[PDB]
Amino acid sequence: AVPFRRTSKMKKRLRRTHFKLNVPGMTECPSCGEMKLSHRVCKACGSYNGKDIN
Amino acid sequence: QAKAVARTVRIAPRKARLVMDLIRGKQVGEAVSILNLTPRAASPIIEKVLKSAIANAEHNYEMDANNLVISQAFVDEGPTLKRFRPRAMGRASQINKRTSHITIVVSEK
Amino acid sequence: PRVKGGTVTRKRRKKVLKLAKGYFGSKHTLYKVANQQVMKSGNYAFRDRRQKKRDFRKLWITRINAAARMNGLSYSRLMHGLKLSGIEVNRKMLADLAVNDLTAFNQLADAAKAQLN
Amino acid sequence: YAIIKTGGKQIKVEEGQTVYIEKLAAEAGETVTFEDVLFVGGDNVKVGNPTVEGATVTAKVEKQGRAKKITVFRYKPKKNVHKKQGHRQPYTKVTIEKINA
Amino acid sequence: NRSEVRGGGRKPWRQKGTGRARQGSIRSPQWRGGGVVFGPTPRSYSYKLPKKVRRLAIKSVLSSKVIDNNIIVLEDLTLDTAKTKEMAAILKGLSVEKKALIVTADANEAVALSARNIPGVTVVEANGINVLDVVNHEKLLITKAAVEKVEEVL
Amino acid sequence: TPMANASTIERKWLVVDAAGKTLGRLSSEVAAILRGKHKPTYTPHVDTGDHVIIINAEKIELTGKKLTDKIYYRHTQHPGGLKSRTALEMRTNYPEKMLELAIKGMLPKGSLGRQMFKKLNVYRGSEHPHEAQKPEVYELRG
RNA sequence: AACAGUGGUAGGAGAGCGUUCUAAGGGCUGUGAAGCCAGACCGGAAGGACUGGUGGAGCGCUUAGAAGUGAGAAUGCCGGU
RNA sequence: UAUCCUUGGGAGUCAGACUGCGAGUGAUAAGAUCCGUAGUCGAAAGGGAAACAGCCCAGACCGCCAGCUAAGGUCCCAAAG
RNA sequence: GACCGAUAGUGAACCAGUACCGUGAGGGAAAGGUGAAAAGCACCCCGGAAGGGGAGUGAAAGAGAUCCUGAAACCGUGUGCCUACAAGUAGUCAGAGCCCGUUAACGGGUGAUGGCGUGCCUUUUGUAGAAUGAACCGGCGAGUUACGAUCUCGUGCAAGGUU
Repeated sequence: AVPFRRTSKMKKRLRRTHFKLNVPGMTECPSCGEMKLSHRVCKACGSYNGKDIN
Repeated sequence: QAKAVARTVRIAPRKARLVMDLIRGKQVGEAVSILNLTPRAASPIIEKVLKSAIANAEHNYEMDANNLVISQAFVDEGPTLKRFRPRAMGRASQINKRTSHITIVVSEK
Repeated sequence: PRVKGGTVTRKRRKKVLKLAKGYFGSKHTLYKVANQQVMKSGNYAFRDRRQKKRDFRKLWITRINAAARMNGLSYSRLMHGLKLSGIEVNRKMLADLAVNDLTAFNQLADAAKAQLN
Repeated sequence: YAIIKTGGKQIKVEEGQTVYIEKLAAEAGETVTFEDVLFVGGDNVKVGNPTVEGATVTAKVEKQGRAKKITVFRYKPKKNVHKKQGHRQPYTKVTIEKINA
Repeated sequence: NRSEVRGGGRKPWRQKGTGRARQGSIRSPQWRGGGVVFGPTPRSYSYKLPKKVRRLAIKSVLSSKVIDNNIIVLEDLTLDTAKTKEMAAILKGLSVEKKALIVTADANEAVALSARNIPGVTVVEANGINVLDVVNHEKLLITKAAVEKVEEVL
Repeated sequence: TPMANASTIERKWLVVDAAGKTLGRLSSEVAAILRGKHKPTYTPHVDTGDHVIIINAEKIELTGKKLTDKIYYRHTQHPGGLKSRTALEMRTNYPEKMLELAIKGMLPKGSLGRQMFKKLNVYRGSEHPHEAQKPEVYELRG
């Protein structure tokens, strides 16, 4: 229940390969496009199917 | 080819590299949208320093912002605050509160 | 008087660390493990300096054996015939050179075949 | 070409070739000669038994020096035994002038 | 010493139960701020030689001075006043450049007062001659009146 | 001064017929040919051998009572899983690997040995599908 | 010159390298001292150069003489990670 | 080619192990104990015995891409019928 | 003063018997250096501020407030050569291919593949040990002095040496 030996740098760096985050799924709005999220109402001018709700 | 630094903003460097990896290499206009659509905690700070670099390029060198791309986007580490937390049976383990330096360089493509 | 003495320690350690360049991982960074690796490497170098003389002759003999077998002989019979005939004092190294560039190797082979009878 | 016997070794030589051999006598700019040709090749094979009568190779001396440094270190595990020693080995540099026969 | 350092006699912790090197006083030679084992101690450095050896040494030094023509013998050596200009003029008049001892016999006060500011010269009485200043001064001035005393004592 | 070789090698294709030959009395010279001990330009770290193709693998033969004596064990990694099959059924059903096992047994171990084994070809029957390489006959010394 | 010899623990004997201070004498630095960092130099070893960068005021040589005289291990002490 | 006297007596050492030969104790057993005698290890690397302190051959000043042999070996792994 | 020079020298070069610990007697730290002179950054730009980029002072601003020099462990960014069929005390000897050019030298970097190869110290008759010790890096850390015996060497003088 206690590590037998210390961990080197190669093993640490190898294990961290999948610890990362991806880009968001985003697209611009037809009116005053501001590169909002897909299937969401934008907060400045990404007017979802009409007016810009917020 | 202007730059901007943060210098001892209170955040752990390992958690800021996670976003600075995302932002590096892209084009300046696209960069801000990704930065303010990401839900992490370092995004407002990185966005502020990037805006400062763009403004430096605009005023001091008359370089225009329709071409800029991000060339250097590293994160360093700064001084540490050491605290304590009492455990069972009078033990008093140790706690670290880390800090980081943030640097961004913008260049004309 | 009191004597402090730090620069001597730093120099003496940096010499070993510069001697251990190219090693894997921490063996090129920390003093204690680099020292041990350097000493082992010295021992190995001595032993292998003897062994390389041991192992080049084997390759020489194998190539001579192949070339002699191409002619209808063995290495042992060819060597006996050469030493028995006109005392050719050519070693094995020049024999291999003459093998890889032959038609001069064959002449010595018939010279030995003549005396083998 | 020819096969000669210099030092405690055997060398194979041709025109214009530069050779590194064991320390001979001294002095540069001199024209040393070897007289132990064992085999003259080329187009007129002259095998010798044990040498080629009336043969000699002339060469020119142009440098004397010492090879690169080697450090010899040995030790025994436990027992507290160490030893260090340095070594540089002298040589002589020559160029082949004319192969007689 | 280890026992002179202002510090503690009690021991910092127990010898068993906890994993730690057994330690007594926090003022032991290995601790940061402990005592110095051995080290400099107040003492004397002088010693003595038999008298005939001393006589031989002084004779040898002031006889080897003669070989190199480094002895000048004078007469009288009177100064009217204690000016430092006069001594410098006199020294220049005798081709003296480096250090130079001056030996008299009568304990002159004008000679002692002058030449005591010149950064190379040294004035001594006939009884005060010893090995170091003779071998450390190149030229050696001396008066005949002092010569008699020197060669009459030994 | 001795001449090593690299990327200057030349290979050839040899056909060997195994009709009445003994199992282990030809799989040793075949191994020697595979490694490349018969060339004066042999080099221990370069694999200067050449390809061989063996036909009529069904006609090899043993001596004594080896047709029922020899046994081939291939324990897997599970407990109690030690399989076995005798040499007679090995020849009647799997001649190719019967020869390949011996040839591989008389070869060095490591990456070079695995490449040298890669350059072998064993067939049953009398015909081989390699006529584009234009192979030639080889008569083993025996 | 000619012959002979050169594994080594406890241990005996011999010859040497570096550090700090003192004495002699001699000489070097703001046109760049010490320290620090590189390199493809030299010596049988312990060691010693040279060149470039940094630094921003000291430092070396020869012959003697003194010693708080050389670190990889003590479940060693202190600090940083 | 030695021993032998003196001095520094300057030292260190006082549970040795296994193999061959001759004995004791003991089931007449021991990788057991205890003696006499030769060797090696200790404090000895290199070749052989698959690996293998004490077994067989043999004693490492340093360099060489030279030659002859010892114990042991010559179908392939792996030098040579 | 052939004494120390900030882990040294007093426990204390700094608001030290202080801060902390104990009911009490009592125990007892860490912490020096901008520049010759504050001449200690008016003004402009990003930012809620902190912090920056210019412009200025200065011999120096990489000298900007724990501000002389600034090593190692530790953490990162870019790039020349290798790496997804391989069994490794991580080296050493042999060796192609590729990229470079030196205190010019039978040069420098990386290395597909082949041979050989059970860390260091301590203690034992005997250890790769499944016998003991060390997370790593840096600093500190152990045969001295005084007074008596005895021997060799160098002197001085000798049947007389020496206060």
